[PDB]
Amino acid sequence: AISDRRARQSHPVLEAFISLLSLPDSRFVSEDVLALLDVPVLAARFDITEEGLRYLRQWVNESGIRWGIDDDNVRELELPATGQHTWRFGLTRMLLGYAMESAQGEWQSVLPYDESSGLIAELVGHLASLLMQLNIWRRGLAQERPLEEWLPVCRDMLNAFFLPDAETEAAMTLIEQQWQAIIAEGLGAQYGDAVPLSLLRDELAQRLDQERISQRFLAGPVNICTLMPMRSIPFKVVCLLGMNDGVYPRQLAPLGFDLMSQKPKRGDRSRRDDDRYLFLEALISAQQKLYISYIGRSIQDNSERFPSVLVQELIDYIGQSHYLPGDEALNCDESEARVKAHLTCLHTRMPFDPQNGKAHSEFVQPLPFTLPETVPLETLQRFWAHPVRAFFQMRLQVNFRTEDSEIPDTEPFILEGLSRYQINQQLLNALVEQDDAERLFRRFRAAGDLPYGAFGEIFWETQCQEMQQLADRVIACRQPGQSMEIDLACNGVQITGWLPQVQPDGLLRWRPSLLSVAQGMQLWLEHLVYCASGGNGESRLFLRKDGEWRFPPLAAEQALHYLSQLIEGYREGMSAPLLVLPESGGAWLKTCYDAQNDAMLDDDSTLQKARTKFLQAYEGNMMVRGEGDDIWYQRLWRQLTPETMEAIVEQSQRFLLPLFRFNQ
Amino acid sequence: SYQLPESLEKFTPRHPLFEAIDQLLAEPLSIRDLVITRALAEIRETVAREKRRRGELGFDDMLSRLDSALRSESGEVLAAAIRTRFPVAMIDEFQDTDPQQYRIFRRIWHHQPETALLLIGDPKQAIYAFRGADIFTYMKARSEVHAHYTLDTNWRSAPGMVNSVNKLFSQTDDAFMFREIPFIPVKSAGKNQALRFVFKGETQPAMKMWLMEGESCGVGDYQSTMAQVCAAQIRDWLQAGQRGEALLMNGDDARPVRASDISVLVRSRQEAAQVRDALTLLEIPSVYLSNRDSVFETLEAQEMLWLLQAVMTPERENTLRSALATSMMGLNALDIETLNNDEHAWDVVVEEFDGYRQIWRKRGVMPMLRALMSARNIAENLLATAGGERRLTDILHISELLQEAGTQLESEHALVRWLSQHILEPDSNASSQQMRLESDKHLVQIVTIHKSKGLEYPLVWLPFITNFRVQEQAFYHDRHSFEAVLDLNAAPESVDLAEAERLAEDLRLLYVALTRSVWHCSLGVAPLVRRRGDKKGDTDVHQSALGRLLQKGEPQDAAGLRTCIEALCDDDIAWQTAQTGDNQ
Amino acid sequence: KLQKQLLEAVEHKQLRPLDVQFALTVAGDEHPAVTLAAALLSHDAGEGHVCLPLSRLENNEASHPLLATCVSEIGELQNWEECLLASQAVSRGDEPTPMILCGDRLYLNRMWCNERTVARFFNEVNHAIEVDEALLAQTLDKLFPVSDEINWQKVAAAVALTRRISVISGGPGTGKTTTVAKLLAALIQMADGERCRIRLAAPTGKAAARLTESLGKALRQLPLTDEQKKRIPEDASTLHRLLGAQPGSQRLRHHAGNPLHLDVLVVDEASMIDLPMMSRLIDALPDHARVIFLGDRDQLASVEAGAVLGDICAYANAGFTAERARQLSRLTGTHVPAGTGTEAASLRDSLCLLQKS
Repeated sequence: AISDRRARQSHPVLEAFISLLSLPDSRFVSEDVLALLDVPVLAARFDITEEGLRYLRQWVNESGIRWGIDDDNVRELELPATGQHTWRFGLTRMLLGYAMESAQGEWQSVLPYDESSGLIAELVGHLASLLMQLNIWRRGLAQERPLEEWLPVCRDMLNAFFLPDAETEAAMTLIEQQWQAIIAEGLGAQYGDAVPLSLLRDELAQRLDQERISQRFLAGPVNICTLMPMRSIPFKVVCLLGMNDGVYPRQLAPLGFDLMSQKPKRGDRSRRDDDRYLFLEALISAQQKLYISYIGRSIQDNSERFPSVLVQELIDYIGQSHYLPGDEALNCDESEARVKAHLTCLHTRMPFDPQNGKAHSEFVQPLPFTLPETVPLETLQRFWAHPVRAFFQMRLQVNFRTEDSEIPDTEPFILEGLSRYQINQQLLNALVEQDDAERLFRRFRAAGDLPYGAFGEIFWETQCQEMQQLADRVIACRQPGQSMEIDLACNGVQITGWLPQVQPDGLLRWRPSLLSVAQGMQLWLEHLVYCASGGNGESRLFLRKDGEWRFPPLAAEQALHYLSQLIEGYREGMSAPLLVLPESGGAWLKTCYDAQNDAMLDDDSTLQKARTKFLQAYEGNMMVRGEGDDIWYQRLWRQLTPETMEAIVEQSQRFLLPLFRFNQ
Repeated sequence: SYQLPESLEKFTPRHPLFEAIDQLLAEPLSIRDLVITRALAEIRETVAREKRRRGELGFDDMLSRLDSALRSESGEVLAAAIRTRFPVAMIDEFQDTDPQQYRIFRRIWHHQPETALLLIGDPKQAIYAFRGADIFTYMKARSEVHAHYTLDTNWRSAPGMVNSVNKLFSQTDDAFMFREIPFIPVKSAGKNQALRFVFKGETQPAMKMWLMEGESCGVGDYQSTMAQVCAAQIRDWLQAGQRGEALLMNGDDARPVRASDISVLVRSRQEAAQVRDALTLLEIPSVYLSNRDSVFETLEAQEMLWLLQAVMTPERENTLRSALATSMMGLNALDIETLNNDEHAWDVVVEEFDGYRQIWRKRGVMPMLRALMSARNIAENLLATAGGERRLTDILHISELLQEAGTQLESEHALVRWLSQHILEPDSNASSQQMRLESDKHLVQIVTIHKSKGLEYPLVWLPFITNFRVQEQAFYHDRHSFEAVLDLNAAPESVDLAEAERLAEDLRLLYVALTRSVWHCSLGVAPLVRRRGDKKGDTDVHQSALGRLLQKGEPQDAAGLRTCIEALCDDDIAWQTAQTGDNQ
Repeated sequence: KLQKQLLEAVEHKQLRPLDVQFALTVAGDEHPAVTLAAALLSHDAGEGHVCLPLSRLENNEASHPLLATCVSEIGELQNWEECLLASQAVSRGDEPTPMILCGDRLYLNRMWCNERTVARFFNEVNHAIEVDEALLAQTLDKLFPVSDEINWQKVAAAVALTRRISVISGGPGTGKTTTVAKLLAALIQMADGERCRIRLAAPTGKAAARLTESLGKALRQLPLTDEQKKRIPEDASTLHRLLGAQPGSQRLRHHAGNPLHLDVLVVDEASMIDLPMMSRLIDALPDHARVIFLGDRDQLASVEAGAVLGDICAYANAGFTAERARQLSRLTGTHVPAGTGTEAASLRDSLCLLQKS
């Protein structure tokens, strides 16, 4: 039974109430607005469901809402009126996106939002109504007024926002009673002027966090309570905690200008003397046993601590009043040392050491599986992009999802990652058709993902330059063509899918990325299926940093054999976790194998060179991550052994030899 | 640049405008100075205004708040009242003497007599400059105070070590380019005047330095190849100690050398990886004491976020299956495959997580989490695995941190966003560090210089104490005003003054490195030349710390350094050449 | 302003927060007629109307003091076409404008795009496919047992094999499954060399099950070669599953950029399909495919927003054309009725009907 706790039962209603009463200075961070929406009573007031909460979350994330509410809010704090990344802008964008489609173009320098078009859009209206109510109270609560006019605003706010229920009725009555009591005292003392809201805010906070509960001190089980002042009860066993230095007794400095602190008298009551009297009272209140503990060793760096003067005096008196039965008459000081060593026991640092099981089975297991008849092409593509990830995320339907992150704190001043990768891809796809870039620039400036003005202009001017530098050698070998359907059969397995940009010369792609063995294998798979479905012709793919993958035309029998090998590998790999690293194994095979002799020079010097390159690929520099560092590989193994290293090398060689065979 | 009278004449006025370009190419041009100056005051003003408006106060702010009141004339009654109540003052160690604090002390107790002040200081070793400690405050403070005292007795190490640290600094006077810090005469103790370290028959001298063969090789070459030499000597010492060849002895009593007390020190965190491979190749595991890595960076926090959030979402079957596949939970592919198809085995875990959510909503994180730690029989099962006890500590550390998080925060759902917020940026604060595990036995300990204060070490190793790193940003202290003058431009006259301080601090840290090693100390050296070529007849180590004091303030070469190394060798410098080989 | 006027309606439960917020945030502070029209358009679009005619809004004259509302500024605003055309939020399809007024009734841009796509798909895509008429007649007299008079099942088979896109309408208990089984058998007997991938679909699962079992019984009743019954399709799928509808996303796995490959497709019960599903199905159809439509006009069509079946089947009352009537008189060997008039040649050709229960 734990007594003397603080009165706090319905915590989130009070926390939301005080946060909402901290209104007229808030900057309206979207994280705080979602924190407001998280309350179930507030959600049920405006008929918003937990299913719709996820839609609201991803919509607010994708829209781009970071700052305060309106133009008055952004101009009140003396900032330039950017006219963007505000709640009004986001809601206007979302409503216009409900009205039309996004590809048709901008209307008022606002790009409409594609997602919300169905029967889900009532959340937009509910959110807008809530925002309007918040803005109304933001304008309302700013001004000062006398106490008799500050009286009803608490009840008005409560009935304005919170949906009533019998469960939270106690909390509502508590808030109303405390607010009425504070204003009743203020009016009964006959004040006349006005008050800012911060005084009432922090006074109500301290008054709500003041009440305690001292009900169950004698429930019947073991009692846990503070050292209660003015108390002395006999008991059989008494135990204490926290007797170190600087904590007991309490060290309270006076107010600094007290009068009685300079002229002491008889009836004084200091906390230090009160604690030092209560210690002796607790000592004499025992009847059978006693138990005193403190903290001797700091857990941080194995430094030293000390117990308090009370227990130091107690153990000194115990030592100086008694002696051991064994060494009866040797010396007083050695008797002191031996008794003090006898009465003190110590405990081990961790609570699992024996001084105070069966191992984990391996995760890899043989698994039954039956091969289906028809497989899509893109399923093979997503499998062979990363086979371990595929085995986790399509065979047994788990995904180690990095969960939905928090809203970024501001508008992006500079662009990296996918946020510029899709921009680069869109710009290259626009520039390969020799169309105007100014229209798409206006489209992105309407969408709201560019720096304000000149910085965005300079960013566009350098990105367009680099994409045009790539696009010149892209367009140097352009030929018109169309798409076609792909249908082939191998090993009694139907393969169907689509493939774009088929021309009499062959195939052609472009991507604003870096050259890689994964991209080589992607183009390899597409070229093999194209050549296996008839169609004499080579293939080409240019990338950034002057890379190139190019493969000669092949024969139908060899193409069918290679697709058969890949299909059988996929069939084996989705049931048994086939392990292939498409970067480290690729670098190892590039170092090990020479294409001119069509053989591997297998001396130990080149083996060590290939091992060094493989280890550098597995663990890269301190400026980029390594392929070996990834969540799937960490779940597979916690460390690397040469047995698995040899298995990886062998399997990667067997399944990636044709790539370096036909590469040129 | 070649259109100047100072250029073309040495390589006629020739125009009246020909002297104008010489004006505009002697002083550079930018906007950076104005932008930085306009930024610096306003950021400090704005953050102070916001702190005052919200009602908080900083530990870095209370000192400045006291200083203004003491500087103003309103608080003379305060200045009298504090000296009335506290008529004595002593200061611990005095190296982190901030100018804010020294102004207070000099204004209060330097005058107003019959109230004395004491000062205890250790004028060197100065290794809190990155925290904010300034040595120029002590430099100014030495002038006004009259009396000066010094203590000599070590009570700690060998007379050979005391003679080594006395002999190493007698080549040149004013070894730190400062007249304001004196010479270092230290006398050894008398109780322990017979500390001897004996190995393989004959004894062993105090300092053993390792000279690098070659002309122009980087210390990266040592860290790649010859960093294994120190590990080889360490392995030889341990194998000899366990076979009774090496000894550690005082007087006539002796003890064998354990595999624990030998330590090695480095400068930066990067070369810890460069020295770890040199030791794990020879098959000696090594414990790391500079582990400033936060606990939040490991796999366990990433798994813990999924495990805790699956309790928050006990119905969404896609994200519920994240936790059961973790390495903490410990299931298999056949274990998940038989549960995906079955409905009732899926239905079993629903109430188990529902009760967990109720326990969390009723009591707290610890009653919720320890129930899961106890129910599934996981702590015992991790112990049977290889090193599961190593991983198990982090769960309890994270669980402890969640309590101090949840006593401050009151929103139940916001603890998840607190955790995901703290995951991203890895702060290097106090409570977010790891704990140590083993104490029955200890490996070779590796620790940085800064975290090596006030501890006794029998055997040390200082391999890479010959390399340097020059500074670029011009920021120096005036030789008279002792203020933090700042030139945002690139004046080489100020650059040299800012570079001499970097030269002195490396010498001070070198002196920090030698207050260790009760019995024996050892170190390495390498004649690295800055230019990429080798054969030029000069070096650049005299631009670093040790090279300047070994070259007596002159630029030399390998030929001028070879006999200079060997000249002062007498009974205390056991020098050996570089050994490109493996002993075992 | 009019904001308070619109906000008593939410307490009246006559409007929706979506509608009032959309109308306000689009109209702004123009004349109140624009705001009222916006609110009414949003509400009626939510209720199940594709569009709102101007006649209702300018002739009910009871939702306000319409005289003071309409007649407010210079000129006469009772010319509502000019009044809303002079506004900013309404245009004629050139600017990416929230409101479109083209066919003298205003509606949103999404309905306009879908309507124009449907009109283009029917009125400019239909192709007169060509095969051997003698082989058609031979297969007709080999398979259809009726050879005495003109039979509407034979006429339906003739027109369905005639045109790439066709619509069949008729009541229950008229052997529609038997007729489409006859069409499938005739097509499979016609095409032997080239592959013919056939898939079936339905708006709902019970209709899919009914269609599959009825077609199975019909094909077991009418015998063919084992290879023919092998090439007979197996099962049907729901149209949402056929397009691959993600539970969360609105991006489809069979959008226009990834067209589903399929030779022919039979769709039953089109009266339970509104206009957007027709639009997205048109988006996901390759060029060389043939689609047959089934349904009934006399039953209750979609009185809510979007009923393509009734408004297309209404044009069938004009009749056939003389060229196709004579061609099918040649093919069937009987007297095929002919029609007059001219509305749309291919569309009027591609509407058959039944007259026997």
